[PDB]
Formats: sequence, C-alpha cells, structure tokens
Amino acid sequence: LPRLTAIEVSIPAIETQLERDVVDKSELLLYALALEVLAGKPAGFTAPANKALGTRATGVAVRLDAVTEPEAAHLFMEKLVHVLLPNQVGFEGVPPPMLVPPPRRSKAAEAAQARKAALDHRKAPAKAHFTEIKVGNLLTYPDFEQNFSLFEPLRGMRVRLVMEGASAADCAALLGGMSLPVLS
Amino acid sequence: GVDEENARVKAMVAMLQPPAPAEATPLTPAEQAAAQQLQQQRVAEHQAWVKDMTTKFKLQQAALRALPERLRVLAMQPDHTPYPLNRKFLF
Amino acid sequence: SATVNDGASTSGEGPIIAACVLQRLPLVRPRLTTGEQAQLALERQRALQTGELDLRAFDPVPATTAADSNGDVSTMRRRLADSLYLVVRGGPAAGGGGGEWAFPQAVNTAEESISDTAQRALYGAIGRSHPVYFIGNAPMGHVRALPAGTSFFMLAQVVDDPWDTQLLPGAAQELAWVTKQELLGSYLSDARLRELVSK
Repeated sequence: LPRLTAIEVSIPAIETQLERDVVDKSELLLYALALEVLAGKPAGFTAPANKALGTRATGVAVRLDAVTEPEAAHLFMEKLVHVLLPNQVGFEGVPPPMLVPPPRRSKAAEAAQARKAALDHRKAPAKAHFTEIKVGNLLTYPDFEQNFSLFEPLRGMRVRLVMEGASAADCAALLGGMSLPVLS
Repeated sequence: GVDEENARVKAMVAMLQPPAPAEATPLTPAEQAAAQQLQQQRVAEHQAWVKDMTTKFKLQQAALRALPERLRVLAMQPDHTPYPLNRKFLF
Repeated sequence: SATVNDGASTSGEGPIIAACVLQRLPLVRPRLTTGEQAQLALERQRALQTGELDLRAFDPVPATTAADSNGDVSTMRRRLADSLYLVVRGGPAAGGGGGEWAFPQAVNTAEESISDTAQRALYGAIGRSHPVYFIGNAPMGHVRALPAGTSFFMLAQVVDDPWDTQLLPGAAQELAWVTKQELLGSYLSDARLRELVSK
C-alpha cells in the first residue's frame, strides 16, 4: 500500500518570544509534556540556531518517522484522525493546496508566514504543508480533556508532512480513507 | 511560600516523564532463542508482502501490451479520483 | 479516463471482456491471539521501561454473527475478519438455475476502453442506486482460455451497496462471497483461471 517515510510535529510559539530574553520556557515546558503525550515519542526542546529572541529554547519539535519501525508516525496519524479533526473552524472538507481548511477561499492572506498558498514548492521534493491545529483542538484532546488541570494553557501547533507517494493529494487521500474529512 | 504555579511546575518537571519508575532489566543467555524469532516474524511478513507487491507490479507491467494505443491511453492516465472517506478502517 | 479519437479495434473481432471484481475491505480488526501477543507486548514494554533508564448506553460491539460463512454466500453478513469478493455464478441455459461459473463480466466496446467500461458495468449493475468506487485503470490478470476472449481483470471495492440479482448484466444467476483462501470452491466449473487468481 502507498505509505509515507517522514513526518514532523512542531509548535511554533511566537507567543513565547516577542522580545530579546523574555522567553516562556515553563510555558513551552508544559507544551513539551503535551507533545510527549500527543506524539508518542520523547519530546525535544527546540533550541533555535537563531536564539536572539530567548535565553532558552522556543517551541517543541518531535520527528516521528525518521527512525525505522514507523509505529510512531502511524499512531500520530491515527490519533489526529480519531479526535483532532472536529473542532477546526471552517471544517467542511479540505482544499488540496492548504491541507487544513479555513472558513473561506478568498482573503487567505499571508502576513508574517510564508506565501505558500499552493500545495508546496512547484517542483515538490519538499511537501511543506500549513497543517495548523487550533488551540481548541488541543483543549479537546481526550487525554488533555480529562487532565485539563495539567495542561491549562494551549498554543497553536503546525504540522509539516513528507510523503513517499508522488502526489500530495493522492497520498493524503489514502489517509483520508482512514476516515479523515480531507475530501471537500 | 509556593504558588499553585510552583507546585505545578514541580510536579510537572518531576513528572515530565515519570521519574525512574522502572526496574533495570538485565539479560543472561539462559533463555530460549527468541530474538531470532522476533526478527523472523517481521522479515517473513514484510518480505512476503513486498513479494506480493512486486508480483503485482510484474502483472501490471505485462498487462498493457496485447492491446492498442488508446487502451494504453486509458491505462496510462496518471491521476486518481479523491477517496470517498466512507471506508472505515480496522476497528 | 481519456479516450483517443482513433485506434485499431482488434477487440471487436475478439471478445476481450472488461470484467471487474469487487474486493470488499474487512470492516473491523481480526482478533489476533491474545496470549502470544500479550507475552510479546509485555516483553517490548519491559524493554521500553528498561531502555529509558453514555455510560449506561455504551456496550463493546461483538465482532461475530451467529450465521457462518461457508455454504450460504448471499449478503454482506459473514466475515468481518477477512476480505470478501463479489463472484457472480454463471447464468442459466434457458432461464433456470446456473451451471458453469463466470465473473461479473461485460465485453468491452470496440472503441471505448476497458476500465471505464468496467466502471460503467458495475455502475449500471447497481441500477443508478448507490455509488461504487474503483481501484485501478489497468488489468491485474490475463486469460489463457481464449486469446481473442481474454478478460481484463480490473478491480473495485465496496462503499455501501444492497445488491439485487436482477441487475447484473453479465448473465447473473447467484451471488458468491468468498476469501482468497477459498476462491477455488467452484473447481467443477473453473479449470485454470482459479490458479491465476491465487496471486
């Protein structure tokens, strides 16, 4: 069956850093515990090479498919298709260029992020996707839902996908045959 | 004293992972030969599956040659309809 | 699905069949042996440990029905642990019961191509009732019975379909629902194609 080879999980928190040294390391520390629960693989404090906005690391990144025995990537996809889909604002089907749907088609401007309104780079070796999960979706994650006293603040996390399948839409379609509302 | 945030970060840093909850397991060769079986299961399953895929690839390679060019054109259309999402997986 | 304006219609004098097979996905997970899997998962969790150093209205759904699968092969209610494939018993001689067997078959148009013909064949065998999806635009097997009548085996799958016997246009008689382990239950009719479906 057509399957993937690489995947990453990241929480790009610009709420943690807007200054030179005032970094929210404790806030991203509970975010690290949240990513350890959500990912299924030990978390990593994302130490920035451009660490000019904080004394310590910003954000949490976990790679779930670089290692062999790809159980972690499949469990991540199973968890997100199981409970992470329904709270999304504008969730009536997914347009293939941006794999997470907004409640609009026009006015999808790109202010402080990259201008990737399409699927990815036109050559497409790097399948960079703006799969942005809402803060409410992390609030409604069932382990977080029954343990809200441990995960009190939640921050928006973005997912980037790497597929061995030739086309992003068709490779996403097999995991949409996992009952993911990506059809549109 | 400590605030709720201080007790929270103490029980949170201490239990980021649960702090050393395991007995350190050693192993001596007075067992049954099991790791050979553990590699045999995955090697046999993955090799049988990839032999099935390569034989299917051989059949789909040799299928489209006893037939004219329009039948190739239907056979060599490299696009797929989006999947209907009504296909519930193993429950 | 693209069609060329001109082509050599060699399949007009030869009855090459655009025949498609409905491979149903098994709905629930088959039960693996709990004792050996439990012992293995206990070993891996021990290695993981030592490496790091509505309530009254919910019932777990049973995965078994009382009726068995062998012999009676009428509808979709037999095996959720194995794949089942739609096999059409070959039709009668004059309007009674069936003798030799066949597949859900439809001979291709001499101009129009095989896979869209098979999608139309399993699209008009439901009588415009429910949408049935398709898997591949290229055939899987080849037929050695007739070199002119070589059936091209395209594949399709089940979304949701209550079938009726009086709508399949490939001379339908009965409905057979079997697995790859038992695709040779009609050995009295099938001669050597049942060996080629074993791949």
